[PDB]
Amino acid sequence: ADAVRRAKIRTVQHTKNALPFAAKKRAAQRALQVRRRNVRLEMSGNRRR
Amino acid sequence: LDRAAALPTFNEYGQRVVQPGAHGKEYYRVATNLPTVRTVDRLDVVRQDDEVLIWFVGRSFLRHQIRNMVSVLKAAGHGLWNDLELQQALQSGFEPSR
Amino acid sequence: RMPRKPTPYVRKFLEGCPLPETLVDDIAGANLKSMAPFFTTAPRYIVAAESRLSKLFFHHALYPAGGARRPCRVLIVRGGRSVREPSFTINTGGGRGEVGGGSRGYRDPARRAYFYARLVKRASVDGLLSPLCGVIEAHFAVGGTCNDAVATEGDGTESLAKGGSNVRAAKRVARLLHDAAHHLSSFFYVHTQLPDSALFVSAVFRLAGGLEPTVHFAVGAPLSVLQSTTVLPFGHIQCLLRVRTRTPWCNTAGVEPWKLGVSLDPKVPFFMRTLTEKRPSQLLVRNDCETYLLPQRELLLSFHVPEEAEAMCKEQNEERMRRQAALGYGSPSHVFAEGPRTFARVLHGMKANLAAVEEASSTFRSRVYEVRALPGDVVFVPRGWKYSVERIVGTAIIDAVAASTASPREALRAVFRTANAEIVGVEVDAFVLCYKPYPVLSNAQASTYVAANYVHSGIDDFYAKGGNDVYHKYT
Amino acid sequence: ITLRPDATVDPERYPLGYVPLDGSESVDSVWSLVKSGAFVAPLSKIETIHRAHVGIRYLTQSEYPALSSIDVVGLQTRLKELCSRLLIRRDFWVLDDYNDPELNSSFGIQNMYFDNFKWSQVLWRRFQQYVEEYFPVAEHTHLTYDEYLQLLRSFSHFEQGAKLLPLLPKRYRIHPPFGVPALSRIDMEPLLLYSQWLKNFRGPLKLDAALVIRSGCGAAVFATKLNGVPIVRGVDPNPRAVMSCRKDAQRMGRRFDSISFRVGEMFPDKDDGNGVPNSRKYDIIVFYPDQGCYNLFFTNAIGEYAPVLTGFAGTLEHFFEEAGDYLSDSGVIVLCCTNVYSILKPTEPHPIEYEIKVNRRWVLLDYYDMPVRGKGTLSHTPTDHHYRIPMEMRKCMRSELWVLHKMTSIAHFAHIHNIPGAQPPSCVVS
Amino acid sequence: ARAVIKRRSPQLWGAPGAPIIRMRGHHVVWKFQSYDLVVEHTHKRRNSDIRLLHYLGKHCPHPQKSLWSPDTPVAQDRHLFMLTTV
Amino acid sequence: WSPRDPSIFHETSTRKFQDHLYEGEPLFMQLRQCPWRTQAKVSERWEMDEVAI
Amino acid sequence: DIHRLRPTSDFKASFKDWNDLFTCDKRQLRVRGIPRMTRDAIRTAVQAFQNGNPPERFDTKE
Amino acid sequence: RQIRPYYNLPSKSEHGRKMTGFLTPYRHWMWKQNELWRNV
Amino acid sequence: LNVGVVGMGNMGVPIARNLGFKARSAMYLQIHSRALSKAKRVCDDLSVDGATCAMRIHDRYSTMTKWCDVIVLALADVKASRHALLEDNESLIMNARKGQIIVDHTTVDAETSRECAHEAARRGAYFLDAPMSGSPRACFNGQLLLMVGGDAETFQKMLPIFHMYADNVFHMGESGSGTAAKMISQALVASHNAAAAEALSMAHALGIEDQSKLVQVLDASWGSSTMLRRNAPLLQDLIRNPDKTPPTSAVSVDRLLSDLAHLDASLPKRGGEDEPFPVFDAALRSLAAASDAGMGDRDLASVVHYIEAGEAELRNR
RNA sequence: AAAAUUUUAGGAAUAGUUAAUAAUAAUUUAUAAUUUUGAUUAGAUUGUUUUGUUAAUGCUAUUAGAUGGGUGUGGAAAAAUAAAAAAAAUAAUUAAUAUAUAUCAAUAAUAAAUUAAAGGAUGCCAGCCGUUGCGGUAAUUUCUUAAAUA
Repeated sequence: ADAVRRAKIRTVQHTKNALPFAAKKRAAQRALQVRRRNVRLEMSGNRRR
Repeated sequence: LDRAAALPTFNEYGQRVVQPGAHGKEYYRVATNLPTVRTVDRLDVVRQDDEVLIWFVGRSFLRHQIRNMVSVLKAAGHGLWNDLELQQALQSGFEPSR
Repeated sequence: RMPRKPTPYVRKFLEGCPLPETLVDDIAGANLKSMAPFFTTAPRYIVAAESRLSKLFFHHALYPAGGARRPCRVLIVRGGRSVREPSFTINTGGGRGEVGGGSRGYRDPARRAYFYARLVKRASVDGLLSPLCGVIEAHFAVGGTCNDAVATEGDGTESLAKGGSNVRAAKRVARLLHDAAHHLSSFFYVHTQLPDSALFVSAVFRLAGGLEPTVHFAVGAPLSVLQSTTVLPFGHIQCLLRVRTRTPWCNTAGVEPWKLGVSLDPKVPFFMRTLTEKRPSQLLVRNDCETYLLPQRELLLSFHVPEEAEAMCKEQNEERMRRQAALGYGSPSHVFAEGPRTFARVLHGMKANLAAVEEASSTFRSRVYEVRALPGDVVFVPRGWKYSVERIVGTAIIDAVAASTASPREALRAVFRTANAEIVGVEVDAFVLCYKPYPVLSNAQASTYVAANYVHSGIDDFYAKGGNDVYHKYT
Repeated sequence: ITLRPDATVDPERYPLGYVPLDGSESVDSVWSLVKSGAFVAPLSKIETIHRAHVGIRYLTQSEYPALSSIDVVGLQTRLKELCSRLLIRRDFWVLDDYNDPELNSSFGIQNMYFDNFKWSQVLWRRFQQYVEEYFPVAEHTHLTYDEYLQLLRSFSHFEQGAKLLPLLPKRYRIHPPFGVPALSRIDMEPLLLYSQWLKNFRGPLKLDAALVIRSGCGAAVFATKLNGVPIVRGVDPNPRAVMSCRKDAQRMGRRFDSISFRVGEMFPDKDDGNGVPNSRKYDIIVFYPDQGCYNLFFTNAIGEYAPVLTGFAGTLEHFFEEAGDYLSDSGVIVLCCTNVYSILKPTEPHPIEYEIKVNRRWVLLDYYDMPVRGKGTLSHTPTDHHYRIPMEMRKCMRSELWVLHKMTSIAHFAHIHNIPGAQPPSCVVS
Repeated sequence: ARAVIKRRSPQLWGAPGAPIIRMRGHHVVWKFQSYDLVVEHTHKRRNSDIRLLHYLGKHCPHPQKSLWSPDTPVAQDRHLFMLTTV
Repeated sequence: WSPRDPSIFHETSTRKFQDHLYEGEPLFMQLRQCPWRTQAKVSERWEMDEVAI
Repeated sequence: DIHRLRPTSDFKASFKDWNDLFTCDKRQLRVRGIPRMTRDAIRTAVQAFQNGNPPERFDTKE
Repeated sequence: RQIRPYYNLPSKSEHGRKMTGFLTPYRHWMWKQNELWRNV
Repeated sequence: LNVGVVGMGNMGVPIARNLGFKARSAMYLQIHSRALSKAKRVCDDLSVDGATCAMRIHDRYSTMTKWCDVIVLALADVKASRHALLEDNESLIMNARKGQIIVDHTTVDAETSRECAHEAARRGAYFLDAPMSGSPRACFNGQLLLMVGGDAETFQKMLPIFHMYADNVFHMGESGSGTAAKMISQALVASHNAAAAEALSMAHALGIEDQSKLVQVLDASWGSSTMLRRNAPLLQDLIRNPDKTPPTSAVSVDRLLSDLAHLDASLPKRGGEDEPFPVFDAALRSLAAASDAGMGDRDLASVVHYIEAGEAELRNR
């Protein structure tokens, strides 16, 4: 029952903290990329002839 | 699907690839070779009071054909397939591996 | 250069399929490159996007690039209705400075969506102008000694609200009430000016709700109405009201001829069609102004096309046909029959498709187009177009298989619904912004009118002087 | 599809049964035609019909705003009706925008998935042959443009497979055949919550054998075995889907072994001694029901000798009714879903809790809930029009996970109900 | 002086303009971010191999505890330290 | 920030006010703001020189 | 409120009073649930008022 | 940048900028008070 | 907008004065009264002290409702509020417009607010009830507690008007939750005052002499309350000298009991024959015992002497 | 402006060409110029003591950039996109913001980026012999740190 309680608590905090962590994890990524790639314009240029 | 997969394509390295299956000998190969093409003259379902009654009328039948037809008909009655699925199953044909 | 991770295989070069900017512009109503070869009498739907519609693009919508002589079309703009705050001068601070308020067109929708997780909850009116409608309705709702018949006669209706002075208004109301007498509960619609109860002094005349309905893409100058007499304040803003005379609830009731084979299961099992209320056993038109209807509820407007516009379009299309067609096309079975796609055949196919669209949109009969108007929309009706109005009450779901056998009425699964003689009450179903009549271009003006010369400026000069001046930009 | 011009609106002017699009009519005009019920197919260009498709769907959504569940359902009905009137000739290769072998230029979503050179060289022919496997040229004179688009996307899956990025790592890809519903971004979120739950709760619970039912795409089965379970069985009513799931299980390496897919209805075969496939009572039975608009809405009783509920309630009742015969005594069944039923139709009672309290056959061991993160289409039928869920509805949508045990193992699970912060039912406390 | 201007980093008086002391950062999460006092042009040069004119120093925007507290403790020598080289 | 926390004990943990010397940080004090004087109905500040030193 | 992407005028109900508006820092301003641009605009307008520059600028939306 | 206070001369033009850039004589005077504090 | 005040009791005149003062001619002000001379006096006083917006004076609900957009009622009793809102022939909610807003600040029963809100919704208007708590001087200075219950968007529309005479305004929910909030607040105040009486009596029984320190001890410990922080300095003397009559206060036992008189009607059922309300009922017993002793209008600190009687009814009932 | 450092299993020719010139803008003069000391073209192809490895002057790896027909404008083409280098009034300067939160909208994870430490496989067989579609059979066996390596 103690193991079940620990698993329950872990899952509950996961469900609660899923939203804030994604915002934090996403932000760390946008702070480490020098230039983001405009795949839309790359594909438009590929189409152009 | 096998015919499309055999038709020419390009390798991951840009090489040309053509399997033998997309060739006239193996391309225009009819489905079956065994005599599994049978006739069922009558095949109907009637609702009695508390019972469904499926009548098959044919001159000869394949092994467990009646019972497998009943299985797929029960699936249809529960609403589990469609016209596309029936056509795919019918085109699949004989499966020699138990 | 951009970083790229090395790979021992071949790299794929996707060209992509984006949504065509031309299509987005066309639906938004902001395409200034399209030229329609054939002019038509059929409503044009456009969906306002982030307030990208303006006087400039709406002028072209009225007068298409093909070269037109008149706004001979109905123009439905889903959303696009704006609300303008009042303006006032700040004297405090460093000096006098105006504050104009602003237009909250895209920022404030007409109805918010009510999705709830736990008889459903829905909005049937526009919340911003619900309160301004409250005052107009309360002006009539009074049950005082002075009968509301005279109120509607004088204050409400103007000189001419429907099909043929002070005596004229009274005889019009008398005809309407006599017609409505035979029914225990009936209703009819009219165009009426704002009541004095809805104008408060400030000398600035403001509205009761503090908000004036407006469309920021209106071209031309608003209609001016006289009380010589002064101008009636907010006279261009008018109301189309429905007068009676003496949270929707859902409920579920207890073949495919276009196919060749027989389908194991129908492709489209169910239909859905809007439910409109019964019309008692009259239309209305404005021959002096161009009308912008702003519904406050969900309406169904049946627009009868004027014979003048119909003949204009027919004759102009046939003139184009004879000018450009060479008569070499011969006579195929149907226009889209395989053969050398001559310019004449292409043009004939264009006209055939246009006629097919017109006849499909129009009901089975002169020509009447049924238009579903919603709160938040704005419908532009030119001068001379007739129309009747009803209120839509909801939607149905019709078993296609059953309706193939007996009828849509019996084939119903679920229906969603929303709920002489004397005038018992009054509602307002739409605000009519009436504008002074737009110009009708003479033959020479139409011939020399070029849409390019109006892609930046000249709109207000066009609409003030009346049509484009011949010799506009040459000699 | 094959048309019958006699039942068409204007056969004398359009004897072919439809109105060809020369590529000039405004999309509002084409929309008016389709609303009046005419069939429209491109003349010589796929671009015209693609533009008409996109514009017509946008215009219909503008006409019928999603202000509540009832108008959402009505919008889906009307939008299916109209979208089933936008045809493309069965021999699409005749359209001049389909392929250009000299400029390696084309139109259509095929170049959102394949490079232009490969498409214009080799894959146009392979797609021509792929289509006939499902839509014979003999049988179909015309094709729906939604069918064309879904054929292209399923061809992309057949060629280069799909990828369930948040559920499975970058290195595992599946090839769901045409007509088997793939899994969208929103549809994964319930599976992400279930995967986290199982990752946390495989230890405390002696959870060894898992049975996933109606594992159409196989994503639930793959996620279960990934988070760790020695034995995984999946039961799907689609033989093609089980074939492909087994092939992809072979493909994904040795980490997915002892995953077995069988064709059958909701539950596996009942044999209990003749071949004895049973005696394999499972520690966990996983159900991830499909939630389409019609399935969620049109639900009620039917039948007089075998009365049965229809739609989402019917499926849930069948699952709850037939489970337990396959479940271990100390086993627990998990249902991962969304609150989209209680959003689409809040008037009628919530089915899971209705069963749990009114029926008194199962016991809520756990319930977890998590707001929906991404946006996209939900429970999409393969060959139907796309409908992405609007923002206001998405704000209310949630992912739910219900974990239930039998009332017979109430004594076994008694000590799990006794932890502080639990919600024991009235039966356990007695 | 471009037909389409760099909308997000406009400047004054064209390139490369006058030299300027800026406090340049690093493409790193704030948790490790540190600055460097550099002399550079008004229009940052990302073309030549010479990005800047002179490197004046470095600044650590994260306070550090006084490791030197025991050494001749003076008034409020235990307050956190902000390190900088100039 | 005790070193008994395995996330604070790691070499690359930023829960420190130093580097290369030790891990974590023993009990320390920091002063937050309480901008709620104005929540009170009557707030006043009295200016008086120190007297206790 | 002058900018179309800084709708400061939409959060009149996000503060209780003049002093509540003027005392809330950036962190509490974000916590109350305000976009980045509106948050920065409110903070900068408050600081300008503090420095002696009232919010007197021309609305550029039109 | 240059501040455009709400109370300087407005350009009643719908083909360009809605506020001119001139200023009331008070704004001229107060601007000096800011200029001088900057000059020190 | 046009905002009109109708209550004009003793606590309503400050609302009208504050609206007139802080309007600054930005919103129009209306005043209604049962007698015209009183409202003329009020308008004269407001203008003499400074009036920014023209003020109109009304004798009849018909003009009051058909002129103004917002109606604010600050009345004395539930019967007067019901008279103003529903049962009158020219009833405000009956003749309400499709969009006008009506707010009530008098403490009425949850069911009263129920009928008011239901009829307003029927007529299409929005009614939200905002019972007020505080002193008339608190209204003069502009401090009040308004706990409004009704539509959220209408409440947002009404924020600026409320702040002209209120400091702390909260939204308790939909369908007249403001009355429930006021009612529960009064019940909790009574219960805490009773508990403070118990604690101080027990301290005196135990024989701890320095109550100055014990007050800070309790305030810094758990179970502290403003009712203790208030009644302690008086209770200390009142228990050591039980002979002295408790002084009169503006907040009285009779006022607390009148405001608690809505609780019984707002609760579901009393036929269970048991009390699911131990502490609250015990406090009510002592309050009623104090009222029946001729000490109704005296201070809330008088519960000490009649707590012992607060057991007689518990034992007998 | 100049000096100097490149690759290819089947190794040869190159050219709007070299110098001189009272020649801007070459009607001229010459026994001109590149190349087996490996040129030209074609193929590969930004460079790149920063990478990795080792006892190793060996092997191995790499993204700073640049851009003769789109306005001749401009000091300079580098000009159709812009994690922001604050841009002519102190906008703001004790904040982790360098926000997505510029929140809706056709559109797909095909694709672009990033390494925390607040049970499967797998069949076979004449029943005196017609396409009756019975059985043997719940068929039995193979499946339950290495490869690449410095």
